[PDB]
Amino acid sequence: MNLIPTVIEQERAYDIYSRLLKDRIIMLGSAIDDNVANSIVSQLLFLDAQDPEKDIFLYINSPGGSISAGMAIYDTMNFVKADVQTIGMGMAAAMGSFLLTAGANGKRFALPNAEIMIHQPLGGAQGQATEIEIAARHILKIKERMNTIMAEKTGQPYEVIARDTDRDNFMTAQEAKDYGLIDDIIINKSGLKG
Amino acid sequence: MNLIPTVIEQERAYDIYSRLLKDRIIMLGSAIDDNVANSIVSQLLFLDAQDPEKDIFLYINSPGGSISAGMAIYDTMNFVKADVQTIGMGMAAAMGSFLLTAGANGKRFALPNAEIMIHQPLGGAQGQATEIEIAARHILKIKERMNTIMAEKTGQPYEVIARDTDRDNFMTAQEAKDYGLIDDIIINKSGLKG
Amino acid sequence: MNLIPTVIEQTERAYDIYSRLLKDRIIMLGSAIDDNVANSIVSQLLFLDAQDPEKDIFLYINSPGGSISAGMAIYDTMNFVKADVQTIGMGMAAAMGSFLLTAGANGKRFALPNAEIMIHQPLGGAQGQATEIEIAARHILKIKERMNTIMAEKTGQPYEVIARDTDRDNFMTAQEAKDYGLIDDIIINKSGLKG
Amino acid sequence: MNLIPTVIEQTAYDIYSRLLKDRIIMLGSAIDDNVANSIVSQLLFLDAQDPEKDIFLYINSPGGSISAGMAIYDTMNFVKADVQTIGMGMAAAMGSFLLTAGANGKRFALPNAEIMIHQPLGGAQGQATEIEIAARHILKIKERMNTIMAEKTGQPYEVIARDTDRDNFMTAQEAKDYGLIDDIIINKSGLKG
Amino acid sequence: MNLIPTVIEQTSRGERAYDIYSRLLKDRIIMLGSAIDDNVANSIVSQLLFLDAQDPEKDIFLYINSPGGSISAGMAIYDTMNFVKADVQTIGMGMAAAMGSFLLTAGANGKRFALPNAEIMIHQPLGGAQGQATEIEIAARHILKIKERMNTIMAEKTGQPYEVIARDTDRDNFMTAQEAKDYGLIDDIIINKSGLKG
Amino acid sequence: MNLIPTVIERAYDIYSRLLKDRIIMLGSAIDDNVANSIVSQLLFLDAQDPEKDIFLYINSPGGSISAGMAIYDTMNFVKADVQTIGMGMAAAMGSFLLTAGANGKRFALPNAEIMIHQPLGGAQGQATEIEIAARHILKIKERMNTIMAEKTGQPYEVIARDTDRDNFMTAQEAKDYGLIDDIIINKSGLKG
Amino acid sequence: MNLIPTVIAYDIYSRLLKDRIIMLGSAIDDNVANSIVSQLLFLDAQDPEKDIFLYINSPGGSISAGMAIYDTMNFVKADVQTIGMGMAAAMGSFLLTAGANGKRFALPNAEIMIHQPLGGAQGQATEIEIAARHILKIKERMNTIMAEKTGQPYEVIARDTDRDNFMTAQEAKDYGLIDDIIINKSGLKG
Amino acid sequence: ITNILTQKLIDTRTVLIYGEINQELAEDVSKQLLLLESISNDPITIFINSQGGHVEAGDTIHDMIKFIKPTVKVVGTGWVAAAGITIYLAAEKENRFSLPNTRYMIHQPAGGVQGQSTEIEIEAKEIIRMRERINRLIAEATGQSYEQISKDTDRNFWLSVNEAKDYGIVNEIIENRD
Amino acid sequence: ITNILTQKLIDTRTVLIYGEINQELAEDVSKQLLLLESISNDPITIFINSQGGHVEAGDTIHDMIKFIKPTVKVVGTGWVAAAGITIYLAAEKENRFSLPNTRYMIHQPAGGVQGQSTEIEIEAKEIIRMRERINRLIAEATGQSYEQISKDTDRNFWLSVNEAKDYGIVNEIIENRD
Amino acid sequence: ITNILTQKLIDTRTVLIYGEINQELAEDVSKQLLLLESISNDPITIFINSQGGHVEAGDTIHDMIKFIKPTVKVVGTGWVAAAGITIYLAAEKENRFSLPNTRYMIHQPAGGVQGQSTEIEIEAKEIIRMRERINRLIAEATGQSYEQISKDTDRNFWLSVNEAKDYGIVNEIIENRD
Repeated sequence: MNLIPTVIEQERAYDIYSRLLKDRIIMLGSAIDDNVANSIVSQLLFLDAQDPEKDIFLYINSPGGSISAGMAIYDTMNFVKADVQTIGMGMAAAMGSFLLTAGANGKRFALPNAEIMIHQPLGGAQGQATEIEIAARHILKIKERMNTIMAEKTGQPYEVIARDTDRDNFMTAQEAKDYGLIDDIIINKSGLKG
Repeated sequence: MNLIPTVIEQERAYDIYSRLLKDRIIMLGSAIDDNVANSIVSQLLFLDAQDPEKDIFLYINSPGGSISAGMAIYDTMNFVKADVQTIGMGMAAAMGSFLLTAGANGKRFALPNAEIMIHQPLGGAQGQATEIEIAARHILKIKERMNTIMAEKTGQPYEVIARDTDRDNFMTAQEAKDYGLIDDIIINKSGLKG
Repeated sequence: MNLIPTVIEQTERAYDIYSRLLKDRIIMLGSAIDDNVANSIVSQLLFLDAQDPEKDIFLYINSPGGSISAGMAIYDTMNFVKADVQTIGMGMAAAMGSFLLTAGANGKRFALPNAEIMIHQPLGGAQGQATEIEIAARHILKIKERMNTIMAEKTGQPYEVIARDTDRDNFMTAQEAKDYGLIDDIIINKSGLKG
Repeated sequence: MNLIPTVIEQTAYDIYSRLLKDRIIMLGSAIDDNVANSIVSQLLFLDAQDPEKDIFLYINSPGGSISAGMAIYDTMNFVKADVQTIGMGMAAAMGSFLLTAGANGKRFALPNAEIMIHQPLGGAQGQATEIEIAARHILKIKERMNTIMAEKTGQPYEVIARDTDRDNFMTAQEAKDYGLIDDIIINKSGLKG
Repeated sequence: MNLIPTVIEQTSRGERAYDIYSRLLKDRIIMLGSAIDDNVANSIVSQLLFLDAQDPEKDIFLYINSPGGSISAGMAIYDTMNFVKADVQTIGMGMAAAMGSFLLTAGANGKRFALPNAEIMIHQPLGGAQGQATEIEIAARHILKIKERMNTIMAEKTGQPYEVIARDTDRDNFMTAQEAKDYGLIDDIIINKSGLKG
Repeated sequence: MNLIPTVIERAYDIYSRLLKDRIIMLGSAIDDNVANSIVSQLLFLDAQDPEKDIFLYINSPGGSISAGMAIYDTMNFVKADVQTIGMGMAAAMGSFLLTAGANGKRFALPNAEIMIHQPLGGAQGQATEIEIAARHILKIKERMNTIMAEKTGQPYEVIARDTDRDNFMTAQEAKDYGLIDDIIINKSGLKG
Repeated sequence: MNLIPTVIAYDIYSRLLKDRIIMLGSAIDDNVANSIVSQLLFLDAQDPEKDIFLYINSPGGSISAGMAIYDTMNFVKADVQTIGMGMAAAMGSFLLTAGANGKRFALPNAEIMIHQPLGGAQGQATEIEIAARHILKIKERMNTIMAEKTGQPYEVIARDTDRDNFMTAQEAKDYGLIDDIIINKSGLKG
Repeated sequence: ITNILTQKLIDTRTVLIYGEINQELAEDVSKQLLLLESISNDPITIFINSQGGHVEAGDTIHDMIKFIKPTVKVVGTGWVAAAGITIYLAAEKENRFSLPNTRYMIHQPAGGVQGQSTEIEIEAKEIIRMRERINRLIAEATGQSYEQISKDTDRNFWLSVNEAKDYGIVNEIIENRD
Repeated sequence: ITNILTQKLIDTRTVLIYGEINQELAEDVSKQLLLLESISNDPITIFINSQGGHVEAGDTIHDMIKFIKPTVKVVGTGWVAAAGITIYLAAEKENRFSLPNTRYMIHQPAGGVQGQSTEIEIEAKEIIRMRERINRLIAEATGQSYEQISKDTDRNFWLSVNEAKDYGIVNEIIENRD
Repeated sequence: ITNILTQKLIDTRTVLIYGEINQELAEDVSKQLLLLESISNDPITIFINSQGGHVEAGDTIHDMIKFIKPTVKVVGTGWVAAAGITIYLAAEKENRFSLPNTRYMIHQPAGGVQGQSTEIEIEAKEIIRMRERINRLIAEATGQSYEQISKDTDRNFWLSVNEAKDYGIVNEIIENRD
């Protein structure tokens, strides 16, 4: 499409995403809707068999999205025999940040000017009383699950996480690295720096 | 839209869902409507007449869809003698969890932070009341069947499921296993990662 | 739209799934009977008359029904060609969607068990002046006439039992429809042997 | 969009081209310019490819404009070819024209289908003399349009100008006496192929 | 969106045939089977500046099946005809409108043809403006130059006097071809020829 | 989906083949999008033949003056020489764009239409918001109209009153007004 | 949009990509800058030393995605020569100043806009409070960077971002956003 | 007491037709007229500033002017149109006054037919007669040829006030109540 | 019982014309004024605040002021525009006062059209014909030279109330009822 | 008879500008103002809650009420906005009153333009005039300075109740009728 250039190499015919998938990168700079998961998980699940040893560099520039579609990604990202690297650039929101926090310890990285919206989940709920009552109990626990995993993955206290997530808080990179969301901010090429 | 990136293990420039097809995987991570069933029904028949022996890796991330459509899909799984490996990752729903339950016995699985809903058939009607009566009669048959299947596959009583599908029974898989919707969880990192 | 994957099996150039189904004499009537669809069907239907006017066609119906007139073409050509096709009820059929299923060649119309069949008087719409509605009345009435008169035959029922039960939408499974004679049998499990 | 099938008989072949390969032209839609812009272009490829093997024009149209449809008419007569015409299910204002436009002896249609004669569905706007012209202009359009319907049948004109007072719905068997179709399509005369 | 079919002839030539419109491009005929907007005329002009570089001696057939469109297209397609080293045949089929007839008549003298039932609608251009006075009086003075030129044009490509055309573009002075042939819009109603295989 | 045919010659489309002839079709508005395709084609053709002419055909009703200066600066950035053609209408950017071409082969078809115009714009906001929106847009209308005085060699103030309203023109007065160099008969002046 | 013409064989932006050139035209959505970082990094791999060119022709836009496109150029050690042509704004201009030092280029008639970013909120007050904090945090650091990339102070660029501001070409270089104004043979103007 | 004051508007025998001639207003006027019919025979005084509207009900006003007893001074003010001017010219010329600044307009009718060819000719057959009939009423009442009205009405033939007095549409360019 | 209220307002002989000049407002004004003439030849005071609008109502309402006997004092308030100022000017320039913060705007008439080309040729003829008439109408009731009016109305020429006074629009910038 | 008890409003002389300042509203209030000076020359009472809006109706009415004979007490409640603030500042400082839970907003004039840049340049001048004229007005009646207010009106400046009294918009925060 116009949104992407048909890269070609001389390597073979390609597209500006696949040719990164050749590099074992995935791109998730889009809001986490349902059909994008099936692309993310398939991409990742594919890279689990293509080589379960060469890590995956998961780029994230997201405004967040569905937990229900976001969680399969997490469990699958937890499944793989590889070890992924999560990379927060620009933004990672309510579900986006979660993956970034969920990345492998010593593999959750970020850019210094990226932003992280810790944020408890949002829920539409309608109908009679019992149904919203039921639907509340669900999303209630979904707030626990993500709290439970933030507290676990960050190794931080549960109640602290529920506190800082109630009011959607925009954390930066350094705050994240301090909070235990992540490990490091990426800087430059290594070596001679050139 | 953002495209579906292609894969570099591959004969050809396969879109990913065909590369997953070459793994005998099928991603039912979409709205279960007729543009999907006639794509999915085809794939099942396509794989069973290819190789009945290997499993069928039917992957679900459905937020639900029509009942008649998926009831076609269900009739195929029992039909084709290949063993349907239903996984519900992240989310299943009215026809979603139905399929996962209807998977082959000992061969339907899920993940821990996966989410599942089961309610009675959702729909409606309009027109003259006699013409409402027929619809209520028809949709009733859809209600009991989905309940009997949910009952007999899980082996729980029909009387229970008709009561528990009174609403949106929202579980993860663990209680659903104990509920009996499925057989096991398959997150497990499992030993030798080769 | 939903990206339809690609059938690897030809590697010649691996094509899509509905093209494979076409290669093996399957038609996937996977929508309502609209015009732009109905033509592809009739074109799909007539192409597979030339490759083998003996071998059957495997018509897989999943339809909410639709344009009665468009299907009425599809019906007639199905009687024209010599495939004498099969019609494999799945998911559901409806007002015209089922009529083609019944118009599958006699002794070849089958359907999955839980499939739902909505026999029905024709969808109808007529506006204008009264004399021009009295006109369109007769046309729809002639349609329901010649249609139901035929559905009587493809099931082999009388004409009044069937117009009666189609006075409203009547919802029947394959079995009860097979008992009514709309089809010839349910499918249960695979043709073949050992697995 | 709607699904296109693809066949493999040349390898990867599109189906409607395969009907074009057997000289079948498929009018499966409303007759807008962006279709007549092609349908006529299809015939011209076919009058070049072989102007002597017939065309088997497969109509299924609910009747588009006359402003484009008449292009298709004079086109059909203009080629050295003679087109056979087939009404799949439904033909209308222009449809019963183009079916009727076929070469004599070459006009057919299906048994259960229905075919509709129709005067010109019009429209006008503005000052009365602009109406009158764009009314009178429509009259002549109907007038010639009915004249063709008078000729391909051989019927008198008034009766056709009479029967298209409405949107009269004609079976093939009605058309048979009425001469729009030279016969009805049931079979390949018992031929097995 | 709907489909444009494919064809196979150059394949049989051993050269890989392709879509239909481009097949007709290879035969130097171009389809104006659309409402003549600006973005289409730019493609037509490309198609004519293309045939300018393939063979400016091998003629053009042109196909008008347009119910009309913008004036600014009717200029460029008209002006580029004058620019183009070749001649033009133009055939009016179906409908031709204010810009349709404008180019059909601007064809090469003796090569403006059409069909019997094909329709030819002509009139002064529509248009207008809104707001302040002087910018409307301006836009009133611009539009009039165009019908002036446009009617002045079709005086030349018809030989009729200027006045009668202007009178005859007071309204939608519709024409079928044989009438329009007498009016001098066209040169012949194309019927059939036997030489192509008898 | 719309009408774009392929060609006889390679897997080219119709506009693409004219690029091989160093020909650009500018058939619509000056939006940032098209001004990001058009600019690419010019920088492209600059490298394919930094000396051989390029033939930029305008048929536009105009657009963003912001993109107007990109395309204008672009032609003033490539080392090529440009043979620009006003056909149909070249309204309010098409015009001002056309006069930026090679001083001596700025082309225009005779009955084609031309239109000068102020840089249309607007603003909604506070006082200090809209005064500043008025400075820059005014600042634009100055330098744009200094330039049409340059390219035509006419006086600036004279261009001002001619820009004070819509000012429709033909090829004839336009050349005698200075907007172009030439009026184009059957391929002469572009014999290649 | 098949308007985007084929060239030689593939599309055109894919060629300029091959020439280490990127055409940031449209407004800056996530999915857009999702591809630019996909491009910049690709090009960084094909040569992590050879320069990269970049043509900004945008009205600016989503600040948050852009900041990655700042961080991208600061990670890759490829010198990223930035051209601000036609149009530059809220973020499109910030990128231009982010570029390679002395290789921040321009054209003489292009324009460069600068202002405090644009947003807002809806919710409770102490929720809307949070956005105001963060939305201040943006310009609190953005202007510092854009000041730093220019070397100008913060208080003065604050004033020039205290309200919408338009710069023409020569002033920007005189302000120090860009360092040069290319045109024919990259230096007929400069 | 504003009712007594609204009854004092009746004491003036003022009537206003301001705006679209349409059947929301005819009933608002024909009522008003029948009121001043029930009172007396002294001159009803109609004012107008009307851009026209549905003509064929506008003529009911024209009809009713003929219908009712009193003299009617009528005053075209600022603007009149097709549906409005027939009402103005429903008056006898001698009573037909107007203002200096008004610009009158006459144009032919307008139609919006759709449907079958034949049903277009029907409703085009009568608008023709309407195109005649109205042009008769204008022509006879301004003392002028049916042709000369028909010819100019090929388009929106506009008028100032003086041309309307040259046409005889007007008797006086009443500038003061004096 | 606001019926009794407006009788106290109607004893004011005072009038408000605020907003867009439109026909369904001119109806209630011509309603107002003819009642005031039905009452008396006593003075009338106006206060205006308008974005102009539909000229053709502003045309007649200018003429009514001229049509009738009473000496109509007026005041411009806040701001005036093209189709509203012609009312203000319809009073005599020994009567046209104004408030000390009004801002007066003029602009050539409100135009709009589509249709065939002659229908441009016609309507545009009447527009500039309107414009020149209005520009006379303004120039006269100002005492200002004609061209000086028709020059500035190339665009929305605005005026501070004090400028318009020195222009000749106004008599005096009234500030109190005193 | 209940509107004769809405006339008891006419006795106490209490008035309500509640809502968006717009021209039609000004008719409804200035209906009441001119109605009320006709009754007497006593202190008139106004209550103000306002999002503001079209400023010039806002500044119209300010001039209107400085212009009438009587004095006025004003009650700025809930809040006042940029357009509605000049309503407050028509009453003189010793008479202006307010409530404690109120607020204020003094944003410089929001505007909107389009078309030719020259035309847009004209509205450039006059909205600045307005931006200054408003600023002439406020710092005058509040005894403040031009530059000072101009800095606050660089934005949507706000005050709670007390800063306004510290600024002298208000003179006293009437909390009771006492």
